[PDB]
Parts: sequence; C-alpha cells; structure tokens
Amino acid sequence: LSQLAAHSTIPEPLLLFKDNRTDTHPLRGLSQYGPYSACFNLPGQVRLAYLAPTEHMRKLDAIVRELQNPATPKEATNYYVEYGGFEKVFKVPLVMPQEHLRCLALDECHGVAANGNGLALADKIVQSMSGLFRQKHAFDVLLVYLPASWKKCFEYDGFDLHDRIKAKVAPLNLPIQIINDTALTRQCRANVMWGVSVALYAKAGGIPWKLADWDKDEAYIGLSYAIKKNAEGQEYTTCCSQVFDPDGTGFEFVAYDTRDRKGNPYLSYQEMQSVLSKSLHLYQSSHNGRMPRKIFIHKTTHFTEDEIQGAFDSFSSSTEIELVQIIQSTNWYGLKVDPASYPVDRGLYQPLTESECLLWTQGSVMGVNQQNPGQPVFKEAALTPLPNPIMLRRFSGNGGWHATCSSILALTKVDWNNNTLYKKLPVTLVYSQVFADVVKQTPEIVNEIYDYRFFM
Amino acid sequence: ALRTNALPVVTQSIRCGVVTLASPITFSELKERISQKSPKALLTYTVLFLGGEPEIRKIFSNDEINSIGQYYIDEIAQSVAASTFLKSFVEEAILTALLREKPILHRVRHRTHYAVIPNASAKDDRFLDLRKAVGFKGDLGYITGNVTNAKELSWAEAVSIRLEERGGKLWIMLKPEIWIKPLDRREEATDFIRSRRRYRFNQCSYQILDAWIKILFGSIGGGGTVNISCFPDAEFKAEFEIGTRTAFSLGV
RNA sequence: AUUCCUGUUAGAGCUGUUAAC
DNA sequence: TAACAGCTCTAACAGGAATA
Ligand SMILES: [Mg+2]
Repeated sequence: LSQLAAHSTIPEPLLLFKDNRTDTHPLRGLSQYGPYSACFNLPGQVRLAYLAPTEHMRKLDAIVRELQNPATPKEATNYYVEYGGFEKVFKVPLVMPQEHLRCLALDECHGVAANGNGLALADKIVQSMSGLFRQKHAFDVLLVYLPASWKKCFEYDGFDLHDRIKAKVAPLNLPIQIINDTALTRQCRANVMWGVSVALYAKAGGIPWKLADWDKDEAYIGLSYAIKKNAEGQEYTTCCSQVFDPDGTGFEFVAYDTRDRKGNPYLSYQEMQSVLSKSLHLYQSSHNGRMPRKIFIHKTTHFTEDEIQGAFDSFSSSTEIELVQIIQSTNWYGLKVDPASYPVDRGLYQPLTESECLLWTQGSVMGVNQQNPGQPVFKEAALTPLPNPIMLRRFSGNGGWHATCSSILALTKVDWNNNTLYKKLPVTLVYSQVFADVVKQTPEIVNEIYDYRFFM
Repeated sequence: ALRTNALPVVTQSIRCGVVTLASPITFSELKERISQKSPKALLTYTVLFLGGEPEIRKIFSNDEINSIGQYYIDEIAQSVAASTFLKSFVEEAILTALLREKPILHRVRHRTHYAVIPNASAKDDRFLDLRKAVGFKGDLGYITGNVTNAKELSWAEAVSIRLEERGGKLWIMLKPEIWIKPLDRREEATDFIRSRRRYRFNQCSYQILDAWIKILFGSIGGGGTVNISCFPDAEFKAEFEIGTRTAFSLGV
C-alpha cells in the first residue's frame, strides 16, 4: 500500500572538454584535458585588467599570482583536485596587466562608500573604467576588487552593488570578475583559484566546458521573477533565460526581460506569447532559421491557463512544448536503503502522480571522488546530511519523466560561475533569477538580451 | 531502494458533526471562540466539528444552535484537495488521533504540527530506540536537554507531521527535527541544531525515522495499518488508519 | 561579490471557502 | 474586498566547508 511507482536514476551528466573529452567531474576533466574552447582559440590569451583602490592593488596582484601558481586543496579534499596554475590548466596564458591596463579607483569612490551611497558608488566604480573603455582591445576581463571598507554599500534595502555594476558594464561589452575579501580570506585556496580561474576563462572568451551528448534542436527557457518593494505595493520582474547548443560551437546562454508593471509572477497571454515570440526568434537566429523541435519552459511557480494558451500559440504543432514548474521546497525527502552509508544517488527521480515527480538534483555522486575512489560524494554534506529533492509539475505532459529529468539535471552542471560540482536548480532558472535581480536593480536593460558571461 | 517519509492514510471517509447556526458565522469568529473556550474538540468552518456534542454546546449557546447533524466526507482526499479548510481540519484530526494515548508533547511551529519528546518523560522505555538512534558510536545518546551555550534555551527531538495530498492519496509526512522549547528563541539554537544534525547521515536518519515511527505507532512498519482514533468517547469521532511503513520504491 | 545552499526571519502572490458590498 | 486556509515563492540575513 506504501509502494509508489518505480523510481529511476539519471546518470551523472558528462561534461564535454577539449576535443570532445567527456568527464563528469568538471575540475578533474578540466585539468586532464583542457577547456572545451581550447581546441579553437576563443581566448588566444586571458588578459586581465585591475580596478582596485591604490592600497588594495597588492591583493589583486597576489590573487593573480595564486592563479598563476599551483594550489593544493585543504577543505573538501573529497572532491577538489589539485590546481596546476592558469597556464597549465587552461592551455592559455594569464596575461598580467601592464601599467596602462591597471587603473585605480578614485578617492570619490571611498568618499561615497563612507557616505553609504551605493548608487553613487556604482557610478564612480564604472567611471573608474573610463580609461579601460578605450583600451577594450588590450584586456579581456577587468578584475574589480571591492574592499571591506565598502561593506556598507554591498547590499541594503533596494540596492545591490554587484548587480548594479554588472548592469552598468553590460552595454559596454567588457566582462568583469568582482573580488571581495571572501575569495582572499577563504582558507581553502584551491577552491578560490579554481572558481576564479574558471570564471575568468568563461568571461574572457568562454566555454570552460559544455554538455556531452546535448541535442542541438532543443531550446530551454526558464522564467524566474524578482520582487521590488514599492512604498505602496510591489513590482514583479520576470526574466527569461534561454540555453541552447546552436549550430555554431559556441554554447548559447542568454537572458532577457519578459517585458510595464506586474503584480504577480504570472505572465498574461500577450506577455507570455510576446516573450516566446522573442525566444524562438533568438533560437532561430542561432539555428539558421530552424524552428525548435522541443521547447522546455521551466518556471518557479505554476503556469496559468492563459500562460499555457500563450505557450501553445507561440509555437507550431511541430514543436513539442514542455511546461514544467520547479518546486524547490517540498515535504518529501528520501533515504537510500539496500540504510546506505551515503544518501540517495544524485539523478534519482520518483514519479508521484501523472503530473508530479521528485527529482534529486542533490545527492551522492559516484566516480567523482578524489580520495578513496569508490566512495560517493555528497556535495551539500556540510550543509545537510541528506539531499532535499525538488518537485516537477507538468502542465503539458505527453508521458515520460526521463526526458525532463535528464534535461533539468544536465542543466545543473553548466553554471561556470559555480565552483562546486553542480547546482540544485537548472541554469535556466539560475540565470533568469540572476538577470531578474539585475533588471529589478536597473530597469533600463529590458530592450537588449545579454549573454551569461556579462552577469556571471 | 528509496524510502520516503510518507506514511499512507488509507482512510477514505470520515464522519463529522454539523452545527447549523441561527446567524452567519466567520471562520475567524470560530477560531477565536475556539481559543477562548478551549474545547476538547476540533472545529472548522466550511460549521464542522470532531468530538463531543457537549463541548460544541459550550462553544455555541442553545440560542444560536439550530440543529446538530452528521456530515459525511465521502472522498477525504478529493475534499481536502478542494478545500484548504478541510485539509487543515483532517490534518489536525489525524494529529490528535496520533498523539492521544501517548506521552508525546504536541507542539505547533508556524502551522506545522510536531510530536516532541517530553523532558519529564525522556527516560521512558519507549524512547530507548530514539536514544540509540541519536547516540554516538553505539552508546546511549540524549533526546532532550539544554542548549550548550544558552542561558535558558531547551531542546528535544521532535518529528514534524504534515498532511500531504498527492493525486488521490493522503500521506503523513514525518521530518525529524530538533524542537526548541521557546519557539521565538529557536534562532538562538542555530549552531546547536546545526552541530547536532551535522552527522545525521543516511544511516543515522534512517534509524531516527524508524524510532519516530515506532514511537508514534507502537509498531515498526512491517505488515501494519494501526488504527488511531480521536475522541473515542464522543458521538462524532474520527477513526483513521495509517500504514506503519513509509512510502518506498525500488528502481527499474 | 570564487562558490555552494542550509537555516533563521518575514512577506508577497496565487488559489480557494465564506461573508459580503 | 475582508478574513480564513494551504502552497510556494522571494528577500534578507548568518554561516560553515563534503562520513566526521
Ligand atoms: Mg562570478
């Protein structure tokens, strides 16, 4: 009477690296083979530029030196492999800035930071990049260091310094990696070196890794919303993030606002179909004008019937539409029994109803462990002892949870901003939420689309 | 295999009591009168009640009571899916039936029900399994105590019990938690709960869930559908039957 | 903000069910 | 439109580092 439907397990998504080498473990595969974009020359080199207060430029120099030189994992040695330096790992030089590519933040930055005005702090920080705007050919990624003295402007009610800076520097087409004292201070140095190096390569060129065996005829849409607290009511900022592997070798990962105002996360008919009209045009431009054969729309909340009508009217009958709601907080949780020492395997999904499934995007991963191979790795072990599944609710389902579960799971391992093994959420939802935060911070970003490297 | 935290509720229909009122009533009015009178009955407005007629007569005077008949919720799963009031009512009824004949404390945090180990009755025989499950390296642990670096804060092992409507089925969701005796000061036990829960991995959590099922149903989940009942000495009572084994599945 | 996502604290939105206005 | 209920989300912090 308690026996549910038989569960299934989606194998750990293989990651494509240099010259079609597949490895589930990102850092291990990166060290062994090199980035997927190392077969060709997306970056011929990774040139950095420095933007930091004149007292803190030694910190940027030091972290760049640690990027150059090898580092050994201290924490989470269960998973993290040895770091061999930027040149050795990425097969690409990490070019230190010249004096002309090393610009100091003005003292007005410090003044407005002590004044606690992040709105002017972001303006002054982007103004400090004025010399770098003319030299955009000389450097690839600007290294911005935010000292703890600016802590008063990092985050407060209605403002986000990171999102504001990345919004101001997105139309300028110069990628930025922001460094706080967190990266300098965290005791495990292989952690920070791996994360920063992968981020720098991804936004100084791109594609540290891709997904192995990924269909190019699919588009993945994730709609995520942010809330801006009005003095009278509230405003909802729903943004749409698309992922797809286009005909070109460059994996495509973009975001764009679904839009005047919204009072709930639920798109109207002419809003949902407008954003999907934008979406399949974006897919078509990267697919020589071919229509998607399958659309995966991921949402944090449920699809209204008007939303379903808009989705089904935005695409022809040839296109197969998958509307899926992702419920992060569920009552269900699972134990592995044979009780195993390690929890339920990652990729395990249990169908609840016809339209409901529990996907374990968190769990034990095998064949990724560095020390004592044969022992599973539970990435959130420090956080929780057992993984919390997510719930998938299908609003247009022909049958078969394997396709959507594999899509969602594979979509957890291409967050190049994520230093750990995976994410509990698909990158569609992750980047739609990040871009929703960015748009809610700065409204005037609605017209253009933006690639992940400008906001990761 | 995969063992969940969901115990099936095979009960399909429950009998309730209807009190027809001479004047319209609001659910807020009913719930505040509940708090004021503190009856030995469960009440919802849809006015449905489970328990004894005398308590309902205490709650509503004879002037405002027209008749008291019986309600038949034929499809409990469909009715609680349709009505959040029915969902809350049935969840509270199952909780009252569960924690009736047992020393387990009944607490509520936010709107989730918890079966909490009593500090006074911690050393009971029925709690030895929980002591073993939370013990270290095969010794006997503790399931109640004082927070290590807190002035007055207390802690106990609890299980959150939720009602879940999934398709046409009802589930009792059990989540082992650490209840903090002052609810509004539970944030002050963040580090204590974190350190206590840190190494409750798959094995320890399986043992803890087995111990909590044994505590809440007197028997391990083998061939059992123990029938719990709320207000057995009342005209309008609810008798639920819950499978003692949690929901589980083998892969294909 | 190299990261992760866990807790805490609140809130909002969706649905309903009543009472209505 | 005003409560009520449940479900599920974001927002804002704090917080520690992968079977001990
Ligand atoms: Mg980044």
